[PDB]
Amino acid sequence: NIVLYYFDARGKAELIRLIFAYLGIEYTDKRFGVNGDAFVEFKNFKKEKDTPFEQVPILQIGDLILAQSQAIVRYLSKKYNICGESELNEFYADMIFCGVQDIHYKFNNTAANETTFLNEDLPKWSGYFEKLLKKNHTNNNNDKYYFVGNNLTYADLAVFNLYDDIETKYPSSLKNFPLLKAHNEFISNLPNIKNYITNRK
Amino acid sequence: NIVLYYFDARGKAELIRLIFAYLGIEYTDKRFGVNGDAFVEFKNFKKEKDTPFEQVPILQIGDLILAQSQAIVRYLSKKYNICGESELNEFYADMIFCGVQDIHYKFNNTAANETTFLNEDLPKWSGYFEKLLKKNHTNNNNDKYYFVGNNLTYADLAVFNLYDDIETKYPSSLKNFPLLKAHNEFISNLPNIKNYITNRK
Amino acid sequence: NIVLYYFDARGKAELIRLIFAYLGIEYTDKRFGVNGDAFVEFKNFKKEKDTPFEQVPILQIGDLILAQSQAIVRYLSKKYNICGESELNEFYADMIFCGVQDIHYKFNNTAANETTFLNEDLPKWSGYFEKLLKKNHTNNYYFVGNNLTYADLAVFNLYDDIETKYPSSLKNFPLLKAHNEFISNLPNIKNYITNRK
Amino acid sequence: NIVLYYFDARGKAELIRLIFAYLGIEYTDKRFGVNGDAFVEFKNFKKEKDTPFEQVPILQIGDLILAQSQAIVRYLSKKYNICGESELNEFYADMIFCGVQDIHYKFNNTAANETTFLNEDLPKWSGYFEKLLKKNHTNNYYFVGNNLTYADLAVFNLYDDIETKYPSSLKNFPLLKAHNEFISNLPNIKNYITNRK
Ligand SMILES: N[C@@H](CCC(=O)N[C@@H](CSSC[C@H](NC(=O)CC[C@H](N)C(=O)O)C(=O)NCC(=O)O)C(=O)NCC(=O)O)C(=O)O
Ligand SMILES: N[C@@H](CCC(=O)N[C@@H](CSSC[C@H](NC(=O)CC[C@H](N)C(=O)O)C(=O)NCC(=O)O)C(=O)NCC(=O)O)C(=O)O
Ligand SMILES: N[C@@H](CCC(=O)N[C@@H](CSSC[C@H](NC(=O)CC[C@H](N)C(=O)O)C(=O)NCC(=O)O)C(=O)NCC(=O)O)C(=O)O
Ligand SMILES: N[C@@H](CCC(=O)N[C@@H](CSSC[C@H](NC(=O)CC[C@H](N)C(=O)O)C(=O)NCC(=O)O)C(=O)NCC(=O)O)C(=O)O
Repeated sequence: NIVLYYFDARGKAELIRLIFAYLGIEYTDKRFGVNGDAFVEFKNFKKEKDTPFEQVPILQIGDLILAQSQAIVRYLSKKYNICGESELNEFYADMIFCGVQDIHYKFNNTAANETTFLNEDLPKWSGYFEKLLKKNHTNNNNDKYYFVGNNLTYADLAVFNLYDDIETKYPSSLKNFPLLKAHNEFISNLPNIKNYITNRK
Repeated sequence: NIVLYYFDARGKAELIRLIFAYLGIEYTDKRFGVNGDAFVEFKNFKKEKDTPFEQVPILQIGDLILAQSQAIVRYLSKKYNICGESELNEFYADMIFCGVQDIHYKFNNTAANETTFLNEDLPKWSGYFEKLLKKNHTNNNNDKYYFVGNNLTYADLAVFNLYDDIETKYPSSLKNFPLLKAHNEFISNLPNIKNYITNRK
Repeated sequence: NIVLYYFDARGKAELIRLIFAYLGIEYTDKRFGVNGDAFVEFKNFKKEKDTPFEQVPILQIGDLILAQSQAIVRYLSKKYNICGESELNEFYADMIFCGVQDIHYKFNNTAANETTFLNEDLPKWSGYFEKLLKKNHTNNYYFVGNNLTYADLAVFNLYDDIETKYPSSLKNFPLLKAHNEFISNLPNIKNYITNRK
Repeated sequence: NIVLYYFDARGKAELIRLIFAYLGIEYTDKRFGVNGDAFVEFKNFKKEKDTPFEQVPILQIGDLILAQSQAIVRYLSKKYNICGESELNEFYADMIFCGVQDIHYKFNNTAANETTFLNEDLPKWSGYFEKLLKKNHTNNYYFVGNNLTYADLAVFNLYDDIETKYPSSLKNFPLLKAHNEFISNLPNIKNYITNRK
């Protein structure tokens, strides 16, 4: 019953694919442009499906059409208990995801200006996450890194996906941030996540 | 106990100011640069307050420091019952807010390219909201326009603030969208919102 | 007879108005939305005037329509001898103006009081122009050769634009501040600036 | 002896490589990160070579360092007579290249298969260049005068870049498609293209 529609790219779909992998949820991963014309296939999709904003990702669960990648993430995270276990932890997971969006946007919008990115913004943002993880030190041992409380949240997956994307371009980016480094390794090594990354294009 | 910190601008704070107005919540509206050097005042702020990402808005409630405008909105909307009354309506309010962010971003990032904005993106996005409101037609009379369910949500305020900002620059923007037009008028005329807009710089 | 058409703003028209000031050329400064707005006026403009890209600035000289601010700037500079007096200096003038468009764009899109702009981009680009000025002498203050180029008026416009938002931006850049002062006091530009709104 | 330094990409180097092809000038095409990467190499470059803005492309001729792609393009075009043979044609060539940078930027930042780009910007700008071509004759295919300018090679580069992502972009623009074909078949460019990766 579940179909995720996106272009043939990680981008705005990949966090949702990571959540379904973590959760072991079966779905069809529909990708426009894998073979044919992405724009033609997308245009033909918009004809057949009622989308609210003529954008993807779209997640269809039975007859229910959901749009807006962040809103899908939040909905799924709430339904499947990866959103934090207190009103404050839920807020913190959301705050951290929102910060991931700021720096992921900068990464995505270059990086033609890469020295400023490489020397100023990326280190600075990395330090912000390093400090957030330090604050949660505190639930551990064991091991257990999480951004928020004592259990995985979508904020863990989002920060993983951010630095997974960054490391593809800039391999040494986590050398100066050992907590953030340990976090990324911890997440990448979760059975369902490791499995998914192995299978992935 | 509540202080909102931002620059002397509407921008990323204004939806939070609209929510506190709607809710009748007392707070201090702290604005950097009202008199002095905004950057100096902001730099001095970051020295005195522990911010997660060295950005504003920051909302301080007692000793609790909250960052990330969307996350603050969502937290406040949940605590004060303006987030929708079903798991699906909560998702829809979030989806609509996320769409508002897409078009508000386009508006904010010009609009040096204004004919494409004016003739393509803005009408198209306006039509998306017009259609969402049509879908909710349906809870009414009475009157009651809402995007989501039978009661106000932050999505109503966000869409109001989006078109309030747009109308300042482009007064006739809602002429072809009468539902969206009726919605904006309905929100602007809510006692606490009308009051706030009257008082506003 | 010469008409410059733009919106009511400095923007992509300002350097052209500065060259007209410097050279003491008389022209009509048509600004949309006085008047106003804007808009509408601009949509009427496009129906009346045959622009190549439906953009402004437009510089009309008699019947002749010129578009593209940087092309307009180059054309005026070559005609009125503020483009360098060697092939190499004409290139350096050009190169320098292309550098200006680089940080000017960052300044225009760095909103607002972005720390990275103030602590990384702005200091770095300021260092570039300081270094370029240093290379051509502590004054012989000219970026290129030993007379004014449109590159001087471009760097002046840049830091003037910046300064309005970030006072004391030229503090750690002695040749650059001195260049900025030199240019602002040339009588024609001094006058243009006092009378500008 | 001539070395063009850039990253391993078309980007802001491509039009320069196209002019070198067209004029049959021999040069070394140094691309960072073959090799590789990237990076590192580029940080080493900047320590070794005295660049004015710590950016590439850099074109070195003997000892002489040239930066800023558009300044490099103009300088080559003026030296090798592909910049127009009148003051007005030199301006139109320039104006047209400035128009190219406008939609090229939109194409480069419109990610990806943006509908507004395909239904609004691209058709509109294509209309502009069609109109410009029409104005200069159905071939006399040249944007400016009656010989090749760097403006022809700029419009060729643009639509070539586009075409790789959006096949059939030139369908409703007969002079523009014919111009694109004319240019792609000039022997020097035909050859450059087959051998390009
Ligand atoms: N990280 C990815 C790349 C980024 C990416 O996903 N790019 C997209 C386009 S933007 S993704 C497409 C875009 N969607 C949105 O922008 C959705 C915005 C909303 N706020 C949300 O988060 O859901 C959209 O639908 N726009 C349609 C329109 O505007 O007409 C793509 O098509 N890549 C494939 C390729 O190039 O082959 C990767 O490295 O693989
Ligand atoms: N709509 C507003 C204008 C937009 C605006 O708010 N601009 C801000 C700057 S961006 S707002 C300042 C920015 N914050 C953010 O970008 C927060 C991003 C996060 N994703 C969130 O949503 O909270 C920030 O803190 N950055 C600091 C840094 O980067 O160093 C401003 O300073 N205006 C006042 C003026 O010009 O006088 C208006 O019309 O009045
Ligand atoms: N930085 C300036 C502001 C920038 C500015 O000039 N803003 C313009 C918008 S872009 S200026 C208008 C724009 N032109 C261009 O973008 C010209 C680009 C070309 N490549 C060139 O360089 O000439 C244009 O014609 N648009 C095409 C379209 O609308 O379809 C404006 O209207 N300002 C007043 C206001 O806010 O009301 C300042 O300090 O005031
Ligand atoms: N559209 C192209 C890609 C664009 C491109 O060339 N990308 C570059 C980045 S910008 S090219 C590198 C950039 N130069 C510039 O931005 C030069 C701007 C100047 N105004 C001019 O025009 O010359 C620069 O030097 N940067 C300054 C810094 O890093 O600090 C690159 O490295 N690509 C390969 C890759 O992805 O690895 C394509 O089709 O391949």
